[PDB]
Amino acid sequence: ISNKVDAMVDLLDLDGDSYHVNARHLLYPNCPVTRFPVPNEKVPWETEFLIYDPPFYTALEPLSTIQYNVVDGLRDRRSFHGPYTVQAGLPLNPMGRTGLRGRGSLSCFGPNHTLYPMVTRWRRNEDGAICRKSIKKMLEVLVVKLPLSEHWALPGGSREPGEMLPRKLKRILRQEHWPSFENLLKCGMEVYKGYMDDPRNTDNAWIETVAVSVHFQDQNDVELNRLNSNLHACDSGASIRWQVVDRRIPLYANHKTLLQKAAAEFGAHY
Amino acid sequence: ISNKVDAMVDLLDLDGDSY
Amino acid sequence: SSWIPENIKKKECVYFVESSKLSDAGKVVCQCGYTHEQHLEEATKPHTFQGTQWDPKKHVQEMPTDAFGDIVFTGLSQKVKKYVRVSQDTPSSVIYHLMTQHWGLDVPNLLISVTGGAKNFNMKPRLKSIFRRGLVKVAQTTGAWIITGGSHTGVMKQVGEAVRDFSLSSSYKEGELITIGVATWGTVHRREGLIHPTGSFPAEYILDEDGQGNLTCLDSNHSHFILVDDGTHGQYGVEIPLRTRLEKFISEQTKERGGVAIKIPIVCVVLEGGPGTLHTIDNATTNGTPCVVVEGSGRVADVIAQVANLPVSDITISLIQQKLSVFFQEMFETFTESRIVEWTKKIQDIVRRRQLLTVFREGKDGQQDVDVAILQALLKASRSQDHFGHENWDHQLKLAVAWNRVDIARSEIFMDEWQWKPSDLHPTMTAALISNKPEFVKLFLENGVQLKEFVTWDTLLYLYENLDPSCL
Amino acid sequence: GSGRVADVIAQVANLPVSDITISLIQQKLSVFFQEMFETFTESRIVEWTKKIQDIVRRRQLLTVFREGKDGQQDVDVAILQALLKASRS
Amino acid sequence: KNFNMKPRLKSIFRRGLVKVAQTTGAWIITGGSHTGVMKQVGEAVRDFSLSSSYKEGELITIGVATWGTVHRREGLIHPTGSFPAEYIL
Ligand SMILES: Nc1ncnc2c1ncn2[C@H]1C[C@H](O)[C@@H](COP(=O)(O)OP(=O)(O)O)O1
Ligand SMILES: [Zn+2]
Repeated sequence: ISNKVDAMVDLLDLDGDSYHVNARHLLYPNCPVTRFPVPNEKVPWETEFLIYDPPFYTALEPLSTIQYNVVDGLRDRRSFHGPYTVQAGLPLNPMGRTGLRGRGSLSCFGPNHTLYPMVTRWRRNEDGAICRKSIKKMLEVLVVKLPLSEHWALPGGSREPGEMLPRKLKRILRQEHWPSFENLLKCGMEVYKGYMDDPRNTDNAWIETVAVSVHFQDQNDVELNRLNSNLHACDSGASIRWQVVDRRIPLYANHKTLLQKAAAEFGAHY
Repeated sequence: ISNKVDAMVDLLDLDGDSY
Repeated sequence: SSWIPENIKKKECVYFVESSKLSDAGKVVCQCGYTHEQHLEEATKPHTFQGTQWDPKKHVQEMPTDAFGDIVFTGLSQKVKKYVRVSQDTPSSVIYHLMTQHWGLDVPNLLISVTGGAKNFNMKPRLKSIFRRGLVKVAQTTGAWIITGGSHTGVMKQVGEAVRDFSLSSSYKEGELITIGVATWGTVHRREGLIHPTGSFPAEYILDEDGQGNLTCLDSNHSHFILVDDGTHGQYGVEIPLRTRLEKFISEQTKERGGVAIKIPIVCVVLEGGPGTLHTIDNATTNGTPCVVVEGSGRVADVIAQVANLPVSDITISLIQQKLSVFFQEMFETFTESRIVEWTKKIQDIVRRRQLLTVFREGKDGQQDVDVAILQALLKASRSQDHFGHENWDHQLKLAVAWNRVDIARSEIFMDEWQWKPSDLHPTMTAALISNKPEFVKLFLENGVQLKEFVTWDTLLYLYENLDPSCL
Repeated sequence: GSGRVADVIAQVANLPVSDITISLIQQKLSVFFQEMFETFTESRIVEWTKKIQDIVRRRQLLTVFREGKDGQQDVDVAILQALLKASRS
Repeated sequence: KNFNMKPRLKSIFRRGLVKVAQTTGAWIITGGSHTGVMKQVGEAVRDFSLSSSYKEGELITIGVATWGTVHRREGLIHPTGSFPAEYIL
């Protein structure tokens, strides 16, 4: 009686701006600086920034001989989000700033490009049976890790002019297979081209992405997967491990939002 | 039991000139 | 005694700017926080012309530490209590290196953290009872490490008074608890006498609360003490980032069971507070720590409680002023317009990470000690989180059998799956038998773990090693 | 609750036969046809819809025994319910 | 040969089996093999039969199997009759 009255009590008792914040990342990485509070009602540009005293860290105005937001050669100097806006003499990065201006302690001028490749190999047990997901086919997406880093990093980065290879795909990886994958890496449909929420952006430059989604019908699909792995030898990395990168992969917080929209590339249920 | 039935009773009973 | 001032360093200010500041009750200050009479040894003299404006980080360089030893008090407590001095840029790796074999401390099993208001606090009975009961229940079982600052003020003093309330009557006696205190060297009353060249180690610190004046004296209350220095004198809130980094580091990577990694459960609980507590919660949420707020404490609990699950967008500055009049009454004077608006960024940052913050109802939900709220936070941020793996599962249950919550054990089954083999439940039921709660072993038998292959020779020997000393 | 066959029949017994499609069979092929998916081929998967439809459309000769909420006793209640449904009515 | 075990399903099956078989003259029809619940029906049969007042065989459990699916067929064939019918398991 005492506990059935308790079970009886429960049920008859019953019977504004949400925009990007990761760009305005507090405690900016790799820099000892703190930001003034910039609330969510203070994300748009039209609102008055009463306490606007942004940091000026640049480890410079290198605008000479470099036309920003223009058509300057095969450098991808145009902003795909229409015409830009200028605030007095210092232009404002669309979407939002992050806390760095000019070039900074980076490779060179221009955009901090990204070029994310991907490789697939079938799961060998005795003949190549496939372990599906709970609902749909979950193809074995794979990523690699930078030799000295706390995070998994795909072989991509700032595209060197005239090369299209960001110094990380051609080296510290497979050998004698460089020309083959370069043709495939420029043949595909994008996941997203534009400014993105990362705490490692700049006010004067931003990231223009190129992505290709490719699936191999066999693990021995020419030299792309079989011979490439057979000719790949690092012999220097301290740690190595292989897993299918499901929700358990600790990539960038940048990449999770990109994957949320890129899941439509294959149409499978993640 | 005797007082929890009492607490149970109450709520399910529900669930010209001004100058 | 020969490893420190060799692997642990300190950061000081190498020159003086004598900016026109009176430091309230005092006679002129640099900006360094010290005076010309005592500003290192050669830093009082100007080193040519480094700069006419003060910004600390650009000019400061490193000198070794000089505060180390064990504090023994005159009459308050006749016991040995260790303390070390740490710098602001000191990595947590070397600090954990110091804890393990340089202080003789074993691996943690729980890392509950307590933060609250200092010199701005108020007392009511049943909140005190709840806090004390939760403290002893969480600290007496397992190997829980309670992390708290250094000071004898308010609930901050009451955590320690509960520590000795439990420790005065203890079977093992001596110290059954490891309570670590964190404080800033700048905010220390009786610094004179705490500095030694190499080592003497009487480390006398009389608790003279009458003569503190403006800097709160260190408590007589924490077993271990961490005293950080940044080059600032009398500036609180400096150790907020370093404390979060340290607790994180001691959270994920202190054990290697299973061959990959073990994440020790961690919770930080806040009672009342102010701007420093807000910064602590913000840094804790950014680093990745579950946080629980006990409602009813005052001036901080309700604000977080009524914005935790609410949408971030509708939280406006105007909402902040409507929340500035009822639970920011006594602190409104120190809050300025340029200082009020910092209360919306940190709250939004903590709220939008809903997987690491929970609210503990004082009256209607979880009407028990803080165990239910802490375990709910651990299961929400541990099992349902996208980052943690399957290894720590075996550890939430080992933690839960100590807190004798079997309804939660029933609840956690429905979303995880041990499809490989039920035999992984033998080690946890070994500890369940010693904890002696029969509902857990009843769950284990109804789950289907067979006791025929459980009790082996070494297993029964281990069980016979852990009889109850109370019985004859 | 037995596994891999009980739930599929349980959630199609009293349900209309028409809405039971092949697509419904594949959505029922991923949770309770896990270990037998390898031996099931496309020409062999589609035989699972004719037999189920044939059994279901004769509702007077099939019943489902709830393990937890209905007939919480031994199989006598379910067997006698089936006998009275297919014998008297 | 494709089966799995859990406790309370086994308890329900066994209890139902003995309750339905011990009373009246119920005939339980089942295949021939010692695998899974198919073996457990028989193990329940002897669990009941080991302690029985009438003793000997109080149950008539008929097994049905295909001659093609028989391991030790060698020795099960006789011209007219010898009837030791030895079948080692
Ligand atoms: N998504 C990102 N965008 C920009 N910089 C990033 C980044 N992730 C990491 N970094 C930082 C960390 C490295 O120390 C630094 C190296 O930069 P770089 O290679 O010199 O130039 P770039 O960033 O143009 O490739 O980039
Ligand atoms: Zn100075």
